[PDB]
Amino acid sequence: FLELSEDVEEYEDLTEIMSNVQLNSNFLALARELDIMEPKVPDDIYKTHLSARMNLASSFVNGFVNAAFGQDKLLTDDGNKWLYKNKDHGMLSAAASLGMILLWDVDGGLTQIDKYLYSSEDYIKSGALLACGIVNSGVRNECDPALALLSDYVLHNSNTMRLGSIFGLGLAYAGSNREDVLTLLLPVMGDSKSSMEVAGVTALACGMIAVGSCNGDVTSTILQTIMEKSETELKDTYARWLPLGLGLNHLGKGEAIEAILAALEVVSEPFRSFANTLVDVCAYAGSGNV
Amino acid sequence: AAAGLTVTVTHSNEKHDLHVTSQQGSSEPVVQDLAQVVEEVIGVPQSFQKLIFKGKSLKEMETPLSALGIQDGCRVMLIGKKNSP
Repeated sequence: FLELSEDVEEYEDLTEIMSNVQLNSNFLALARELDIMEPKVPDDIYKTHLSARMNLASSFVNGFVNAAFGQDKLLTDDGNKWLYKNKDHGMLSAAASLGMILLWDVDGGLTQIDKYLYSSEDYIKSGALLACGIVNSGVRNECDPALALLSDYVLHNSNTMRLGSIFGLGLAYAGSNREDVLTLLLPVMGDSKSSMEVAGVTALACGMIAVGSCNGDVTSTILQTIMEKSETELKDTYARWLPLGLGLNHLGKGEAIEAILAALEVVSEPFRSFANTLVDVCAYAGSGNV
Repeated sequence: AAAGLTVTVTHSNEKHDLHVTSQQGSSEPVVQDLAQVVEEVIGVPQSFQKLIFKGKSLKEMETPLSALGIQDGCRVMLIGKKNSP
């Protein structure tokens, strides 16, 4: 999104078409004109002519097929029954898959996810919030409903609810480079109560928001959080998102990465040798550096 | 002495350019006045209706949105289900 002034002519249309507001309307219109609108069942994709996780995968692929459409009664009419029948950790992903169906559909998606927002299970609530972030992801909005919708959940004490909101804001503000969103999510990055993977997801959201921006305060917060976290618990299985955020923030820039790796040189070898390589390759992507 | 102001309410693919004014003795349109207009037009209760402006959450019923920064050409998002008691 290019942030400019209204002094230019036809500024309302320019910012709308830059915001991809008519993206969804045109995409559905062309899909109808191709007659490619019918919700393709995951079952006849599977060709079943001849289980909780398998049903979850079926829900995910159904959301993938019906993505950006918003026309799927499988998770709309009996969706509550499906998530209730679902087991353990998959209700969050099922709701996020519903948001995948409704992505780029701001008006329709928000109304059809508002009912699931007040759901009982924490996983369903977090999935609904992530569904909202997916819906507002990519497409830009004048009033930006995602920021107001994710108000208590942005720093909510519950790990799953905070995870869904943080990932949703990251997908929404991806490429927005918004100062307000950054100044609201980086303090969430600074939280110590959040788990290691929660901190990684915060870094992922910050990286995808400030991708290719060389956001100095984001990098300083990333490095400070890495330093404050102890190395033994750092290098286990989930700190691999902090270098990813660094690479995104310095994407396509190069040269200056020497300063970042020099600052990161204090880290122990098992994670430093991974992090410096990741940020280097992400920064030098699309260059052909033999 | 009507304090008219133009707001673009959007919800459920449906958009209206409402010229709303303060009615409950206030010098400027407020959350109470906007909620009353929304309830008259649709009927969503103030408990579960969600008005979103510039990504700022509406939680306080007495916060003046005219002071919060609504001007002509501003758009707001309405979230909820149309209830027909």
